Amino acid sequence: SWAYMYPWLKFIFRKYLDVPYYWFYLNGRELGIRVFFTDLKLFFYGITNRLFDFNPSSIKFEKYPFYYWINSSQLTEFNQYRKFVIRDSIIYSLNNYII
Amino acid sequence: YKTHLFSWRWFLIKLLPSVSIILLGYYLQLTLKWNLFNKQNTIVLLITL
Amino acid sequence: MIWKYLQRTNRGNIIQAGLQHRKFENLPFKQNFDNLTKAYDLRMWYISNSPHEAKNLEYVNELEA
Amino acid sequence: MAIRNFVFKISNQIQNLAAKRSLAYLNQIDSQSVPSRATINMKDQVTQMQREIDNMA
Amino acid sequence: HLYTTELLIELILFKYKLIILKFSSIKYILNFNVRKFILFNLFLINNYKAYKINTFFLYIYIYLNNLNIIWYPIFKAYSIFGYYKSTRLNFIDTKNENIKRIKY
Amino acid sequence: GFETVVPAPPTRDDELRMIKATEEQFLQQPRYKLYMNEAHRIAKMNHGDRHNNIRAHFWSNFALGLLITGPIFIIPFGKAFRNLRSGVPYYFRPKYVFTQKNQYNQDRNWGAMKKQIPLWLGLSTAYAYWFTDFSINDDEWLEKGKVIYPHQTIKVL
Amino acid sequence: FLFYNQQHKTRNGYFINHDNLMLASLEERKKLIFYFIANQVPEKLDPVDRVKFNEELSDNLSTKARLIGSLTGLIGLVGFPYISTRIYSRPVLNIGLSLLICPFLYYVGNQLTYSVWEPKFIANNNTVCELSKKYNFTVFDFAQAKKEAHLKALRTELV
Amino acid sequence: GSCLLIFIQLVFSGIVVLLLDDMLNKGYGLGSGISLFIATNI
Amino acid sequence: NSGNALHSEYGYLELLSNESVQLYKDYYESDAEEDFKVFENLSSKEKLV
Amino acid sequence: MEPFGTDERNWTHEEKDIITRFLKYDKHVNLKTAEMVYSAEVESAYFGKAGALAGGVISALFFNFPIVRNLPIIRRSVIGVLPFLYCYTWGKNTQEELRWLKTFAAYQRFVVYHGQHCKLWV
Amino acid sequence: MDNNYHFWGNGDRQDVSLSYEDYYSILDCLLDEKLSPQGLMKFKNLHEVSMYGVSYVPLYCFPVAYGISHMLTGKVRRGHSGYRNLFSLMSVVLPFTCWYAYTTPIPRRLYTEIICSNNADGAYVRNRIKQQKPGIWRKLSQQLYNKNFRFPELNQDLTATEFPLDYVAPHKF
Amino acid sequence: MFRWLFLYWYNSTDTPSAIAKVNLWSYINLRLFKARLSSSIAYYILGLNNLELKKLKIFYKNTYFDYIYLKSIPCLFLIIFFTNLYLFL
Repeated sequence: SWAYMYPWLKFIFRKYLDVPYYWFYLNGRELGIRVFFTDLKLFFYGITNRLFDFNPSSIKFEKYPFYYWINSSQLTEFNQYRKFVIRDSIIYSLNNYII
Repeated sequence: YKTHLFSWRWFLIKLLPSVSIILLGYYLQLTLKWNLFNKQNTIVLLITL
Repeated sequence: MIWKYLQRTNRGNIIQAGLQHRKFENLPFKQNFDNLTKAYDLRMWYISNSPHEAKNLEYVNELEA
Repeated sequence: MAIRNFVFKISNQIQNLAAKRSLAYLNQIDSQSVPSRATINMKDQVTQMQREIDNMA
Repeated sequence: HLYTTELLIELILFKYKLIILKFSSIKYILNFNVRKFILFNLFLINNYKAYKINTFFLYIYIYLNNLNIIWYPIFKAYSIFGYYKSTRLNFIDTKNENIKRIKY
Repeated sequence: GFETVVPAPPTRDDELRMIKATEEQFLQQPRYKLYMNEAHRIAKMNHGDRHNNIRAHFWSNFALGLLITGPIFIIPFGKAFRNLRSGVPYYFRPKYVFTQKNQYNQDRNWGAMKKQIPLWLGLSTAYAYWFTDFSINDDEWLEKGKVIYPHQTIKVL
Repeated sequence: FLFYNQQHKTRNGYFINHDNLMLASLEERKKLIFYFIANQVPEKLDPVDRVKFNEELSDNLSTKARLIGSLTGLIGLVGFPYISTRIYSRPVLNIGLSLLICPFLYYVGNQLTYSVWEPKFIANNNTVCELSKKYNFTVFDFAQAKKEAHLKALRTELV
Repeated sequence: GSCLLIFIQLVFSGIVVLLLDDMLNKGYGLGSGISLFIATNI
Repeated sequence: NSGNALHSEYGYLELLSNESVQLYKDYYESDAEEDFKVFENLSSKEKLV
Repeated sequence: MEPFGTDERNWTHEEKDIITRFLKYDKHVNLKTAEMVYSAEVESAYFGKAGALAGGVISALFFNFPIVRNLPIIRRSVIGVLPFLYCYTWGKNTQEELRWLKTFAAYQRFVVYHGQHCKLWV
Repeated sequence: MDNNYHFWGNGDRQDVSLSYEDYYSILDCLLDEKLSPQGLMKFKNLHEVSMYGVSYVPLYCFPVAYGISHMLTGKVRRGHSGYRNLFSLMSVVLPFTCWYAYTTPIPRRLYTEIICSNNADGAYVRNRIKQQKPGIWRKLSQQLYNKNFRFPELNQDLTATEFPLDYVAPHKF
Repeated sequence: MFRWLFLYWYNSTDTPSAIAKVNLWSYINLRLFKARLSSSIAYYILGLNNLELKKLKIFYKNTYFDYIYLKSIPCLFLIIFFTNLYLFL
């Protein structure tokens, strides 16, 4: 029954497969065990902060319809997907339906 | 971009009955040492359902 | 100097450990998992280190129980 | 009443332990008379220390 | 007062300690001071033995120590008797059936 | 990202000086360093040197780590195999093979070693990776892969 | 150490470096740079501005520190005779004890009043802000002033 | 090395730091020699 | 009220070593192979033992 | 078009209704998508009524069950109405789930139709 | 402390903290054409560090999952004999511990350089997260404001003349 | 309890003939557990009259970690010295 979860297995190890040989001098990096120990320390820090430090709140606006369908404006810099302009129009129309 | 990654939370909620029957089967086999057939029919019927 | 606490091995690391008598003094009035495990460990250690066969076989039967 | 009884059981065990710590040297309840020796050992050390000072002088 | 008097006390103790150091080594002084500090720490620990709060902390420590007692069974088909027979090597030679006893 | 002045193609004297510099730099390669002739060779060699430097430091720290992890961690860890959680001294629990632990503390010492040697090596490796410095070879922007030519290293005449 | 004099290291903003400026605001960076330059390299300022800054620093940090150190040293002179009896007097010993105590208390008090009042003087003084706006030093000016201050300290050690 | 890094922390460059570090080392050595001579005398 | 012993406590504890030595002498007074001159003077470790 | 992620807000009832009525009646929507939403509406409606009716029948039987029939009126009523509540909830939930799954399929078809999803192209 | 504070995959306590789930979701809403070659380099270094990290996280969580699975079975260690129950409970519990780990933010220099950089790449990334990932940006804006970062894209911006685009969670002014 | 087969099979009185004369076959008397060798090498040479049993025992098995650590200090210091020598030269 665990069988159909193989895409995660490919997601983890294919990235290891696409690492070239060290002496081909593409980047000249071997960061396996270094990252192992560094991430062990980093996870200690992260868990400690999550338990005994400031934690961002998860409260949000959960009643207003389509509140988080944010359309482009000077507050978003217009660097989005090109064809999302249609979406903006839709959002505009929706926000005029709920006044 | 077709990674075909499925959510682990949904998978975990999917996994409950199989682990349940595994644990119930182990309890049934361990308690067979000091239990009778009619007293274990509860576990057998639960695993069947 | 340095060899006193770097080369001179501690006594406990060499000799066999003795029975911890603190853990068998005040036992709960129950046949619980703790007491049963204590009895099992006592008899297993005895049969592992005793040259006496009658007590060893008695402890073997009690260990099966 | 159950909460008070549980609290008193904990208090009773704590007080028994506290009296055992501060009076173990008097009795031979502990096997091999260990803690008593320890306290006696302490006295020896103390005595030695004072004698040491005098000897230095 | 209470400052010049303490300075005089420190100076007198300093003169005595100089006399001590003149007829002694650094190693001996270090050993004596370390032993005295160990004695002082033991004295403090003994002094705070009968306190209910310290005893409660020690009781919690003891209770957490003996909380997790684990049983290790023998999961081979030989079980207890096979293991028992495996532990007989040192005592086989001290048994009557191993005594030299020639038929003829 | 400006550009520099491109000199005119070299004359025969400049070509001869370049050839002399290249051959002199060729003569400097130790015979035990097996790097093939290529554009990146010198760069690779430099990289290799730095890598080797790091390697030495690492191993020193590794050895040092072993020492520092001897009495501080692993021996006190082995103090935990004297008695079980029930207070009874350590005894052998066999998995499949009923080995005869006839010697004095064969079972206790072997279990302690089985759980201490991996711990010793792991703590030593952690110490080595924590305390050695990889800064000399680290290149965040990968700017050190540029091709260096042998005639640029040596000045002739 | 005993060989050199290090009373200038932790006083008069000598400890300000680029780390103090990287995180500062533009106005705060200007104030810090001006304070360091005025305390360490007064030659970069006009003489009138030098006089104004010296007057503003003296009544707040320099002379106040001197007075606080003097008071703390006087605290250590409750009894000047110290060790003294009718049979024997110890003038040299008492002088040595005074020269060992009073300078120490002076140093402690001076360092304390610099540790308390210098940040507030830098951050909450109108003269410093006005002169910083008047001069408007840059990071290059701060780098040059840092070099000049280190070289002047080296020269003073040499002489 | 350590003195080089210390003096580079203050506004300086590696080439300029060498001369100042040499001067400071010479001064410290002279002070140490003077202290040794004073100890020998007294 | 304290783990530190008093003079009254130490008076009882000082008798323990001599009492143990005398118990050994009383149990083994028949043995002609037993030498008590070793018990005549003891060190701190021997007294604790 | 919708934000994606764990921290994002799930579709609310008002948003689902607005999207359903958008897909049903708006232009810019091909006939196939609208037909999908219509077929969602037609087939889902059976399950709410079926669940309510089956719960009513089962509760009528349960009100006279061998132990329930001899309970005091308050306990008897609660135990009798439990099957009705369970089956009514099942019917309503199944209707909502079927209708919304088909409607969300239609919404995905509309989004792909007008190219309103990044990392999706022919 | 450590001798490798220069490493880009390293970080201190007060660096920007992003969980692996947040990092992957953020990657899902960006385009490489809009980033300068330096920003692409930052993202590639982060990619290699993060691929190693996501490989290693289950190894980090394995001791805790092992202990919890042992405590669920009971107080009996049937080594080589309770492996079936132990590893069924492991295949259940290790995903839960990895869930807690992967939802835990971890600080990194690359995290604090990608988000908080003052050049055009940082503004692009911040605005892209602000618009396409409103919840991720809600948490991230709270974290950045708590760390004395002052950006226009933050919801907690007292100098702005436009109203915030999300709910501003309570915080100490 | 036997360690050697020649002692085990020399004079055995628990044979099936006798045990059948009593007809009480206890489980603890299984022949699977009666004899077991010492797990230390033991071969035979020719002595002066007969075979002589020689035991080949090379190393102990009860070594603890402290012995390993103390016997490794010179090797670790040699590694440190060689690495520092390589760095300097």
